[PDB]
Amino acid sequence: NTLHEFKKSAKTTLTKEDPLLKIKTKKVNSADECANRCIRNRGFTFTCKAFVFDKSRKRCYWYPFNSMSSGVKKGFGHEFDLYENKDYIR
Repeated sequence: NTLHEFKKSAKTTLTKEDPLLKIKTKKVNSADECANRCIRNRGFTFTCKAFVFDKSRKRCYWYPFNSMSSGVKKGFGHEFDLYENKDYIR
């Protein structure tokens, strides 16, 4: 594949307290499709820095931030895998 453009952290989620932030999410078949959409910024208005793939519900979340962003917290979630675009990891 090409998911090799992301740093994977299993059983992890990203949280950021902010009522004025709607997180893009859709049902998908695999993390791979989520990855392609993120690197290409497919139908986003923002720049995707990371995405979480929900293995249980088969869906992903695309974020305009990653774990090193200000105010973003890394959390534990058994069915969630966090993927961070290496271009934004310093």
